[PDB]
Amino acid sequence: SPTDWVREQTERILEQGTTDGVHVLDRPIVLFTTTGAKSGKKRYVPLMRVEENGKYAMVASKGGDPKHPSWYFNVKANPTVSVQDGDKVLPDRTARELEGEEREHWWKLAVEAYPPYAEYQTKTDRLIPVFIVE
Amino acid sequence: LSPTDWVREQTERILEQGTTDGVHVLDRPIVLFTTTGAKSGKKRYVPLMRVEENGKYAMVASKGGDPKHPSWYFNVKANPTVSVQDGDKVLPDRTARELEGEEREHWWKLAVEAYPPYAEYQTKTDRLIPVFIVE
Repeated sequence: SPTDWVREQTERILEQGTTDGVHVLDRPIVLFTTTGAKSGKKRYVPLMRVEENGKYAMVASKGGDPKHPSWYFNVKANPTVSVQDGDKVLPDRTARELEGEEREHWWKLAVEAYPPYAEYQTKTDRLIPVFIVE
Repeated sequence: LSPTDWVREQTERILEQGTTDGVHVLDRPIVLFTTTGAKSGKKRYVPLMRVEENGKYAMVASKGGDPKHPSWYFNVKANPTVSVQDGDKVLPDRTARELEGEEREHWWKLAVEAYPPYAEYQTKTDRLIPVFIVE
């Protein structure tokens, strides 16, 4: 049926906005994939896009709540993380928690991409962890 | 039981607790919208900026300043049934509705409030960026 003709093109288009077949990503958001340290099962983590020179940053805030995000500890145990950015995939990259100068450099990039990150920081004594991937 | 594996297990346990479907970890400023393939019925997952008011949300169908529609635009019109995941809350099988005139401008204000660069996006194209309400 021509009813299905158009249904079938509608989905066809929805598919072309995926690199895996499930996740449709647009700026200003990217998708990080993290792998359960014990079972190996993939969890998916959408975060603000913070990018430089092909590397990305994972800001480990929880929307101003001072608790760590639920992925923080896992990504530390299992640093292997994949990135989706629109129609591009960087598979099996490595997360690395930043410190000192380098952390600050990427924290300025993060505040440039999502200013209210600095308002998150104002709500806790603890420095908000930032991961570089690669 | 080995301490190593006790560590590897617990952290995963914390991860899994941060989810509501087991796979998606969501924190502000982002929420997740789930859309159903019109023909096949397959689920697709769309992370978008969190724009909320009184339990209702908005999907801003921009593409990062690229004037082409985002690939979920037409499918969300073809199949309006949508679920939203916000942190530890799930609102299943709600209805996406494209906004017009008065109502659209209200939610476009809220969207620019949450993510000001949305306005920069609208500056890059002559077509009005559609905006959906999920209710």
